[PDB]
Amino acid sequence: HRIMLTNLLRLLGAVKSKKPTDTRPAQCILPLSPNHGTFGFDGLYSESKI
Amino acid sequence: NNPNELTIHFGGAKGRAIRDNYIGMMFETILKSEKIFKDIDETTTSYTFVSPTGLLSATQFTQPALTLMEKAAYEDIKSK
Amino acid sequence: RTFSQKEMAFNILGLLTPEIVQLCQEEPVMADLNGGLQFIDNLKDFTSKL
Amino acid sequence: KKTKDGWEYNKKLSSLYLDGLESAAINGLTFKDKYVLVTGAGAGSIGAEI
Repeated sequence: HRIMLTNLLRLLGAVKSKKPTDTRPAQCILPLSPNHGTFGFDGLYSESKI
Repeated sequence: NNPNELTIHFGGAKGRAIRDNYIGMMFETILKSEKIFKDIDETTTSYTFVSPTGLLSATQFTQPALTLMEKAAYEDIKSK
Repeated sequence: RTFSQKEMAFNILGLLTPEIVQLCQEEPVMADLNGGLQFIDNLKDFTSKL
Repeated sequence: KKTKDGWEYNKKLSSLYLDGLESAAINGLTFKDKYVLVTGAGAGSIGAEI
């Protein structure tokens, strides 16, 4: 869950902190899932995706 | 810093406005209306200024910088 | 339908198009690349049945 | 109520819940034989009133 969500958000935040320019955004391609807990025993995978 | 290279980026609404300024800049002559930045259009995401050693020596940046240093010195003198 | 890794990569790389890039710049983009799976009732049960 | 996709307002379940609320308002609500574990119930919070 940390890898999929928390350090992901931290990576985005670090990129934002490093950018003083406001005219070159970084496109974050988030790997969203259509199945948030509908499938079986996946740990916090669905938690992170949603 | 006198950077050798300088890339202006045209992302986001402010980027579109800046790109519009660059596009609207025209070199009218005798009546021809050739554009200063022919390589900037609606589909361009950036424009790079190129100099051999530094952009401060470039005419477009040298003139504002010199005019501004003189204006600032004269305004401090006026304040005194 | 069900995608190959190459097909999914093509979809996301198209999501990195200049048009979708500016679209993301002006408005966050939600790209449902799910191949119609959202329209399946009880997907986990159907998958287990298959 | 969860439709074949997401969650939408449901008349029957909502009427059941509001009828339960009406009953609690008029006759009160017994929680005898209810073993609860409540966290975040310090003073000045919703949990304390719960």
